[PDB]
Amino acid sequence: ALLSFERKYRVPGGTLVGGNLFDFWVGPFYVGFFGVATFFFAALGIILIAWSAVLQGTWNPQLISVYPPALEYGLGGAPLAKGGLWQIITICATGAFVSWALREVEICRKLGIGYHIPFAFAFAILAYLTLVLFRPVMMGAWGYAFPYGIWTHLDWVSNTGYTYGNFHYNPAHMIAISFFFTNALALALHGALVLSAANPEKGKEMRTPDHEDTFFRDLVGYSIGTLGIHRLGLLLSLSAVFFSALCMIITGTIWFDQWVDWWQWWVKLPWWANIPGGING
Amino acid sequence: DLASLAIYSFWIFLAGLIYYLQTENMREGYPLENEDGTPAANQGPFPLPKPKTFILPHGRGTLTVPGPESEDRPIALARTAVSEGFPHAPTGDPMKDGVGPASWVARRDLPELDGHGHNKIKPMKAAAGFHVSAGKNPIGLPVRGCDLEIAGKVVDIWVDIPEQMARFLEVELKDGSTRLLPMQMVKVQSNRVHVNALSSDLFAGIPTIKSPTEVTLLEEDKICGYVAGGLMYAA
Amino acid sequence: EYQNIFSQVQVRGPADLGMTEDVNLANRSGVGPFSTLLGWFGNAQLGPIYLGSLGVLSLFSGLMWFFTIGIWFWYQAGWNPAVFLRDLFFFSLEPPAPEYGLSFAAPLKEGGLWLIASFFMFVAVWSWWGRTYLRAQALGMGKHTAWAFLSAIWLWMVLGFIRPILMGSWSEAVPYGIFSHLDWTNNFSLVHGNLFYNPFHGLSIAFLYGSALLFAMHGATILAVSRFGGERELEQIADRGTAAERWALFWRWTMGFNATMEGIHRWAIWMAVLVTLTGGIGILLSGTVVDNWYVWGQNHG
Ligand code: BCL
Ligand code: BCL
Ligand code: BCL
Ligand code: BCL
Ligand SMILES: CC[C@H]1c2cc3[nH]c4c(c3C)C(=O)[C@H](C(=O)OC)c4c3nc(cc4[nH]c(cc(n2)[C@@H]1C)c(C(C)=O)c4C)[C@@H](C)[C@@H]3CCC(=O)OC/C=C(\C)CCC[C@H](C)CCC[C@H](C)CCCC(C)C
Ligand SMILES: CC[C@H]1c2cc3[nH]c4c(c3C)C(=O)[C@H](C(=O)OC)c4c3nc(cc4[nH]c(cc(n2)[C@@H]1C)c(C(C)=O)c4C)[C@@H](C)[C@@H]3CCC(=O)OC/C=C(\C)CCC[C@H](C)CCC[C@H](C)CCCC(C)C
Ligand SMILES: COC(C)(C)C(=O)C/C=C(\C)CC/C=C(\C)CC/C=C(\C)CCCC/C(C)=C/CCC(C)CC/C=C(\C)CCC=C(C)C
Ligand SMILES: [Cl-]
Ligand SMILES: [Fe+3]
Repeated sequence: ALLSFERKYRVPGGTLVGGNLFDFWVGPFYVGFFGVATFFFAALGIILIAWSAVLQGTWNPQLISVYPPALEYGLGGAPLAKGGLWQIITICATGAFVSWALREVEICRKLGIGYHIPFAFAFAILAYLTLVLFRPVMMGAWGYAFPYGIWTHLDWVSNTGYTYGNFHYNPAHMIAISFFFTNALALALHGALVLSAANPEKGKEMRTPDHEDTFFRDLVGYSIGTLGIHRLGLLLSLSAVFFSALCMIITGTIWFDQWVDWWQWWVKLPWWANIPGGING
Repeated sequence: DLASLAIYSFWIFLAGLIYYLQTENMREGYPLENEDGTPAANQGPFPLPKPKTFILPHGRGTLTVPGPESEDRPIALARTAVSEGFPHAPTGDPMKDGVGPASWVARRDLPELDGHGHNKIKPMKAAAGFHVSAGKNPIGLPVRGCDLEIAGKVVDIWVDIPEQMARFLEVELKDGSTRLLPMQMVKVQSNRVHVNALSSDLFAGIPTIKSPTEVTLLEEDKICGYVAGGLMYAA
Repeated sequence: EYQNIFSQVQVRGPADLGMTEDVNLANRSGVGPFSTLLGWFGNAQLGPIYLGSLGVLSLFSGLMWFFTIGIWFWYQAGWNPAVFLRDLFFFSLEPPAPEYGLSFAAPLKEGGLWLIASFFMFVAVWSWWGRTYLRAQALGMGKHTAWAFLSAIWLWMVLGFIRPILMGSWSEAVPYGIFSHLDWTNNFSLVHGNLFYNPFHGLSIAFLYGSALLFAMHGATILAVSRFGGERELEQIADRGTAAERWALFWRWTMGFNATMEGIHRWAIWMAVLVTLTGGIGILLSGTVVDNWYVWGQNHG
């Protein structure tokens, strides 16, 4: 139940609510008030999803889908059968996630470390909240939000994209994607660099972070260093998601036509709009 | 069908990847223990991996992990319940006792060495050709603790030679001795350095170093541990 | 209170010319300048790059590829800098038509140039790969970077070479252009029954997302324990310290299981590598074996 070194850290304290009431573990899991909170929300959510499943008439996880209230309901409520359950499940989802973040803060306090992790998580929650809460509200109906179902949610992404032509042309989305790819590049390299110093050629001794700096300089002419790479990862990650939220908060709202056509602002700029030749004249 | 075999093969691959990966992540902290240190009944579904040995540079031996795990340390704590899963109260001053968020590990009592076998971290005094290059230079700034009282003066930056980075601020207390404060736990300001973790009266209690011109891994751990713990234990 | 996302105070010493080991020092350049700008976030030293023969090849190659597209783009602009800047994203070096199959008989204006550019890129990337290996070897480090880089190469090789060869035409390969290569991608999915139904595509997504999740986690958590020297991962591997312990326990207490300072990097190198690995398989199968992922999915097989 404990790691060989863990006991010294399982001291009282760090909670935000309830003092010592919920200050304990269950197995490896820390609990706290927000352990009890996420459990409650998560369990109500699953029970509602399970009950939504019986009303749809299925139990296959690749068919269960809790669809948001049809657009006619606007921003009001819907019968449970025909929208209500999604709305309540969404309330539970946000409850569960926000609680999970606040629980992470509690663990951080008890462990004497920085609050970086829940701060990072907050970005994912914000992304979710853009799709299910902020965007639909600016648009004026819950029906624009995505449904909760393995494939039905992919159907939604596809139909939502093609509403605006090839969604590749959304420029916030272009930046989003670049951060995603760059992040995964940076993850590969980081993983492999540290591993290549920890695991040198057979029989040779562990290399040193100097070797890591040396290796990369030799290769690309620069090395960000061991603090930098951890800052970089965190920044590329959160940036990807930041721009994901942005690229969707503006779609359906400030821009709602075909994205490819937005690029005509550049090409019609007065000083070159009318010069012959090229692709556009 | 060729794709239907491709995907089937891959799920099996991925299954063994996860197995490999999860067993790899058991080279530390295991075999699991009960709160009394004896080995837990239930160790999980994954076995301990075959040991691996790291050859440490500069004649410092090897490390073979998964190995006999011990704290090499008294842990000043006592149970607060009659069953698993509850917190463990400090039996003295947790800052002094190195428990909780004040914890330290009994790491090796030598300094981390750079790629040339020279001490990784040096006071800027001894760091040939090293100077502050951007930002406010803290050297000379009074250091203030969370009780808004002056705990001392900054007398040097302790720098990482290889990575060219500030790592501690050596601070001089009222009696003339010095402590190291990690860079990551101080806020440099135009006219002071602010240490929110410690009250001015807890600075004397920071763990000192054997030699004034190097710091060992054991010592970095006591210092960092001590200063982190203040967030919980000064308040 | 202070977060360690940017440094409060930079320090600079003598230029670090690096570790020697077996590296041939005659091919290291001098140090470059120092950038205070970079230095708030990472290191300030731009400096030495190693340029041996395999390096020079790659650099020459890479530039030729890029200039080959360049003069096409300029030519498409009618040699006019205003038109060139204006339509920059619309220009495209397109591969030869299906008419010419896998041959090299297509005229320069109508495919020939695509291949020259493509040739030059092939030599650029492979020579760069071997370089990835050789630099590791000169320092006596593991070959992880090379092996991980191969997984990127795989997707790229499958896009422009393996798949076109298997499908019998170069016309199948990706054109060089900003907007044009976006169109290609969307056109690929439409023509193959929607790639959302390709199980490999979806697995690629899980890993790409997963790489954002993991590096968010990892960067955040290592910064969280940087007050105990956590970024010094190699030494924490050789001599576990309270940084490694608190870090492991953050995650143990949060999600109930956890990593080691070495093991997390194995999770890292794989999460990433498996993005382009699963991806490249997904593309390779598309049109060679499965014409339509909706349909395939209706039977799985
Ligand atoms: C994966 C399936 C599709 C595909 C789908 C998409 C989608 C969708 C998008 C991109 C986007 C990008 N793609 Mg593409 N992309 C594919 C294959 C490639 C290949 C390749 C050699 O195989 C390359 C070089 C690129 C290049 C690029 C960049 C232009 C851009 C951001 C990439 C990034 O963050 O890189 C990693 C980060 C690095 C730092 C490495 C180096 C980055 C530089 C900038 C690479 C560009 C080189 C280019 C020649 C310079 C531009 C010319 C100037 C205007 C003169 N793609 C395949 C065919 N790609 C995004 C974009 O913004 O498009 C406009 C985008 O939204
Ligand atoms: C035909 C479809 C269109 C298209 C339409 C769209 C649409 C529509 C959207 C995107 C979005 C995205 N697309 Mg696009 N996109 C297309 C082509 C591409 C291509 C490509 C290679 O061609 C790429 C690389 C991308 C890339 C992306 C990302 C930038 C972004 C998704 C990440 C995100 O939002 O994460 C954010 C992460 C989350 C929302 C999840 C957060 C997790 C939460 C907080 C916690 C949940 C916990 C969980 C329930 C616990 C359970 C586990 C327990 C253990 C049981 N698109 C095509 C052209 N794209 C999306 C976006 O930007 O959204 C904001 C979006 O809505
Ligand atoms: C981000 C932009 C779009 C979107 C676009 C896509 C696209 C495109 C794809 C997916 C895919 C997936 N998406 Mg989605 N997805 C969105 C929002 C979400 C949310 C959410 C709470 O907001 C969740 C939980 C998921 C979940 C999932 C997984 C079922 C699947 C793999 C993801 C993954 O590995 O992530 C990274 C995370 C990890 C590796 C950590 C583990 C995550 C686990 C596996 C999540 C399990 C969810 C569970 C089945 C359902 C909830 C459990 C409840 C208790 C009932 N998506 C939004 C609307 N998603 C892929 C798929 O293959 O679908 C079939 C795919 O191709
Ligand atoms: C309308 C479009 C279709 C679609 C069409 C495609 C197609 C087509 C492809 C993908 C691919 C991918 N798509 Mg899809 N995709 C769609 C919807 C999505 C959505 C979404 C939310 O809707 C998401 C998240 C994704 C996500 C993804 C990724 C998981 C995957 C690319 C991985 C990668 O890193 O590539 C980028 C990595 C590379 C291109 C490798 C490059 C390596 C080389 C060696 C680098 C050379 C550099 C060069 C020399 C220049 C250097 C310049 C300077 C010197 C720096 N797609 C829709 C449904 N998608 C790819 C895949 O694998 O699919 C299975 C692919 O081929
Ligand atoms: C912000 C950058 C990236 C990021 C970061 C991030 N994620 C994080 C964290 C961080 C820093 C954590 O600390 C936390 C964690 O513990 O990770 C191990 C987390 C986490 N990210 C997670 C998932 C996740 N993150 C994603 C994305 C990202 N996370 C980004 C790419 C995705 C994507 C891309 O789709 C997913 C699926 C979880 C593994 C974990 C948070 C666990 C949590 O909140 O638990 C509490 C809730 C439950 C256990 C059950 C919820 C029950 C609901 C009430 C009902 C279900 C509702 C749901 C909307 C339906 C889903 C239908 C789908 C089929 C679409
Ligand atoms: C696990 C998969 C992920 C991954 C991994 C990965 N990539 C890698 C590696 C690894 C492990 C490397 O080791 C290798 C590397 O060197 O990284 C630093 C690489 C690499 N990944 C790269 C790019 C890249 N990777 C991508 C993707 C990914 N890489 C995945 C997400 C992408 C995407 C997402 O599209 C791109 C664009 C390269 C930077 C590098 C390989 C370099 C290479 O092959 O270079 C050949 C040489 C050239 C191309 C020279 C070209 C010159 C420039 C085109 C012009 C420069 C501008 C100039 C100033 C203008 C001059 C004109 C004036 C005269 C007017
Ligand atoms: C500024 O002006 C000047 C003239 C100075 C310039 O320099 C301008 C130059 C430019 C504007 C350049 C801009 C170039 C681009 C916009 C480039 C864009 C490139 C992409 C988006 C590429 C994406 C994908 C490419 C892929 C996947 C290619 C893969 C290729 C291969 C795997 C290799 C295939 C090899 C072949 C077909 C040849 C084989 C033949 C043999 C004989 C071996
Ligand atoms: Cl981590
Ligand atoms: Fe790391």
